[PDB]
Amino acid sequence: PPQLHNGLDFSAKVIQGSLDSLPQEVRKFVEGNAQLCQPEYIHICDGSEEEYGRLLAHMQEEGVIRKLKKYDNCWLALTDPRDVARIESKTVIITQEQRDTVPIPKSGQSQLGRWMSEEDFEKAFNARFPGCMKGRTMYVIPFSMGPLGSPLAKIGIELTDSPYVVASMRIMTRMGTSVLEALGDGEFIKCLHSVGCPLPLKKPLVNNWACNPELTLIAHLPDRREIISFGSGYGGNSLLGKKCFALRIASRLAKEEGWLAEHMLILGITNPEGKKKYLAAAFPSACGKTNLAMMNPTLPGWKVECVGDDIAWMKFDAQGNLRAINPENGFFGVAPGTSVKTNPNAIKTIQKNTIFTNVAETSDGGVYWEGIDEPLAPGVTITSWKNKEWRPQDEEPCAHPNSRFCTPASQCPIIDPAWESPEGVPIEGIIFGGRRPAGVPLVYEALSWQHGVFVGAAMRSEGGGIMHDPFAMRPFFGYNFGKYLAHWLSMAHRPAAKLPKIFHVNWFRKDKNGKFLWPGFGENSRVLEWMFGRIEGEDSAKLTPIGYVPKEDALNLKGLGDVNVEELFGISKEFWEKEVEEIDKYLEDQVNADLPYEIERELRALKQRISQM
Ligand SMILES: Nc1nc2c(ncn2[C@@H]2O[C@H](COP(=O)(O)OP(=O)(O)OP(=O)(O)O)[C@@H](O)[C@H]2O)c(=O)[nH]1
Ligand SMILES: O=C(O)C(=O)CS(=O)(=O)O
Ligand SMILES: [Mn+2]
Ligand SMILES: [Mn+2]
Ligand code: NA
Repeated sequence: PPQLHNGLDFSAKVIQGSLDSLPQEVRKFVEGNAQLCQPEYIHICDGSEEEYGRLLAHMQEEGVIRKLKKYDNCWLALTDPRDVARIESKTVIITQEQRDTVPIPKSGQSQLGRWMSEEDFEKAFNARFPGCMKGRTMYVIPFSMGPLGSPLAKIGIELTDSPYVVASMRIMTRMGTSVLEALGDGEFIKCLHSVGCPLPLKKPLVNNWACNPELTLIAHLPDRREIISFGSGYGGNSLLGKKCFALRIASRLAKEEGWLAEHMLILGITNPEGKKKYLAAAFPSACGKTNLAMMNPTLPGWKVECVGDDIAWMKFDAQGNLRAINPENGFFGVAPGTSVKTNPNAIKTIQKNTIFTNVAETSDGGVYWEGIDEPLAPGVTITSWKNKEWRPQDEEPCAHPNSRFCTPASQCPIIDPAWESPEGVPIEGIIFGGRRPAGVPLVYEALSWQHGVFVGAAMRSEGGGIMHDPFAMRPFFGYNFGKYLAHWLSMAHRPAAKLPKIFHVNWFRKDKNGKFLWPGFGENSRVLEWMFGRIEGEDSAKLTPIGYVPKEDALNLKGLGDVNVEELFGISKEFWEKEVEEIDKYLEDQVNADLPYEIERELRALKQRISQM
């Protein structure tokens, strides 16, 4: 016998599946962490519908989720108000050298990542994980990021003590036995998560939502291929496939292996002639990726189909096409502001088999939030996400501003037919953008690849003041941002690369009274039409210091005669002088010695073009 007692064999505690079925290295990961965390039960997830039903029943019976009786198999979770978002301040990457993770900021305060030494992390880990799952179930989630068996896909194993995480990972990833079978004895990303509330509880449970805010820590150890997250049950902190794996770990793998992992939606757009192109777009959180990805275009004869709304993995193929896959299996979308007006296709997707977090509940068992733009019958009342009765005049919102739906992608009425194609879809344009209330026009086109990478690098967006969010990746870089820029720039030297056209948009320009100048949403189809024609080489552009913009009369504005074209499309020398001044200060402070020469040159070129105004 291979042990003197019972070794580290946790077979007696298995209530779903079999440890003997697991690949050897998967079993080692499970049993080592069972020894450390001391769960009462081990559940090896199979991904089946039967399992899912029982899981939802268990949570319902425990009071963790409530059934939304108005819809088909939809559910509501309300969280502790201390645990409502992905939390940057508690998110770290561990490497031997700090500079490999983040450039060293001249000011002593980096905006581009948060490094922790190996030594500090081991102390943090030992103060958190030993015994952390006592009295709970450790679920073993075998999951694939990307279509099962795609050459671009990567497998992880997430251990969690949260059945909410299991349910949500079933929606947001491909998970279950088929993944273990595809994995065999291959490599996998090791993902460990605990809510950090072992039984018996040391502190009061709030809203039946286990979390440990004081000890919350979301850590990434790329040199060990591990993600280790403690204390939050929410979104990007707990669903470890999404941001932690498919952006932070994957972006570093991508840099080493020649591909890209990005905070980008992917859509397919077809014109009235039946010609189709795929585009990717990087906008920061809260800047409308999900609305664009699922757009219902207002222009007649156009169609938009959704490949993904949040994450893109992209790699040049043998023919030079930049191919993109969506590594996710669902949409984890912001609920407030979602309406028939702003996202009709989301409304259709989320009425069955969807989990809602921190939205309001109507007395007939439906969902509600700010911006839903659907009146309720007189007499129908609303319970806020704080589990209190609520009325529209109340000071606070009925839904948390970061409340979410979690919905299967296959349910989207406009899901693209190649959304699971293993080879990915060929990207012909990349769009950058965010919230700029002044100075930045509706749409411009970069002059070259290098200018385009600079445009991504210089991105800024209003969220508690205008802040830099390069490539929409500020919270997500897996490694030094200067080296990420060098990696993007290097794509130009790939022989026979078919480099996408790069554009920058601004849906959010305001006039002097604070009013949006552009109606947006489905009307953004008019901007996509312009991009499409530009990729086709149409002579529809005017050169400006910032890049190309639409010629007068180039955009279809039929139906929008009240648009202030002068102000929306205006470029001010003084605004742009200040903009280059600010970008210079930011790059010098935050990137400094790690800034590639080509980014410095593009900054100088932009400065020089502005000088000629
Ligand atoms: N004015 C205007 N607002 C828009 C447009 N598109 C989206 N929005 C606003 O963008 C917000 C919704 O975007 P989110 O779903 O939070 O953004 P996201 O990029 O999907 O964010 P994550 O899922 O967190 O990555 C709401 O405030 C919308 O009103 C548009 O065309 N015009
Ligand atoms: O913050 C984002 O960009 C999100 O998509 C939500 S979360 O997955 O980070 O929670
Ligand atoms: Mn989104
Ligand atoms: Mn996102
Ligand atoms: Na709750």
